Amino acid sequence: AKPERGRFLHFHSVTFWVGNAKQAASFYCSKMGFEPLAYRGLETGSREVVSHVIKQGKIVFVLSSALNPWNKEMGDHLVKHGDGVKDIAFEVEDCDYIVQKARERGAKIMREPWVEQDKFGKVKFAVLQTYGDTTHTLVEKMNYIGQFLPGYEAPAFMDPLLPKLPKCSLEMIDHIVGNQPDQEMVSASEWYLKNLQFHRFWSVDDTQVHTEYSSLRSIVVANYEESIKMPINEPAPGKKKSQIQEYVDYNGGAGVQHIALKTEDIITAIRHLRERGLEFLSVPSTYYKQLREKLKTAKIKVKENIDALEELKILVDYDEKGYLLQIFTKPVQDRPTLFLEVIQRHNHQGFGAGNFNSLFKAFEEEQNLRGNLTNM
Ligand SMILES: [Co+2]
Repeated sequence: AKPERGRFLHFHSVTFWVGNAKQAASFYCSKMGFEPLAYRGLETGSREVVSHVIKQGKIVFVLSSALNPWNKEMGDHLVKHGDGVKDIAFEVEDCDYIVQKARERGAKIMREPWVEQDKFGKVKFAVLQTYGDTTHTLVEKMNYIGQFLPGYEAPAFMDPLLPKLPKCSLEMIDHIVGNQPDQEMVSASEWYLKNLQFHRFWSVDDTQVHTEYSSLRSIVVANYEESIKMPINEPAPGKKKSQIQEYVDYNGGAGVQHIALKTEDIITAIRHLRERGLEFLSVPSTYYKQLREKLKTAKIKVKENIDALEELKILVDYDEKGYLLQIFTKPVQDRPTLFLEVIQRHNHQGFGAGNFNSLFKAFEEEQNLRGNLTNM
């Protein structure tokens, strides 16, 4: 059923709470092909919080830290989670309706709709509490023509190394995954259905995604127009500990496990990301032998050179109409929590259990190296 009013247009931005915003922004710019977009801090009159905002295509990351000793909210979050996603922002139409509807359905409103303004126009915001300590910020632009948002100025520094690095060709945020503790997948996903009038887009249980040792369950929620997709995972039974449970152990609770970034040229993207020193998960040579064999009878034709995919360790999955190319980075911090994915879609707007399985297996290999694939 189509929601009466309101519309979630798309992912607006992801906000990270990190120990060192300056160095985090440098990491994402140099290693992942982002560029400075905006800044707030002591020099712009923001005296409690510093934010470095960076962008690639439509992808916008906000890296924020506390400026003062003993910041309780940001300090606690940092100690509990380490560097990680705090907020997922959605650009919306009719923020007021969305908030009112969410409130009536029982969502916790961390911040009532307020409006900010600069010379480029007005923006209305609201903040809702989702799983764990993660929030959603709703962004409604009211004839706003700025490059980002009110309260942020031009970048503090334009790193002269950046233009000398190869372009990574990342275009937009494709989906964002939230890991939940044991038995909280349903309640976490229902939150979207009930409060935001999302619907169930896809799901897998532990009989569809598992290795010889561990498994998960997942439900993907999506907005009506399906421009926003968010897999919600929980651990599931196995001889050994699910990687979802490893996440929860190290995150101290529910939170965002990965952000997938879409590209229209994944060969170029991964080659350039590797040249910049980004690390990715690995896949055995046998996978590509089996892949070539399977493609002989497939209804689709993969256009990327398989040798290149194999070289770059890109995973392939397909249905009868199209295919998906996906790859995970290693975690972007030392705790095995947050990582990133690069995805290219070819006439395929969903997810594939094939890739979900291979990715799950590729990640479980690293969980084992961390000594956390332990018997249950
Ligand atoms: Co993903």
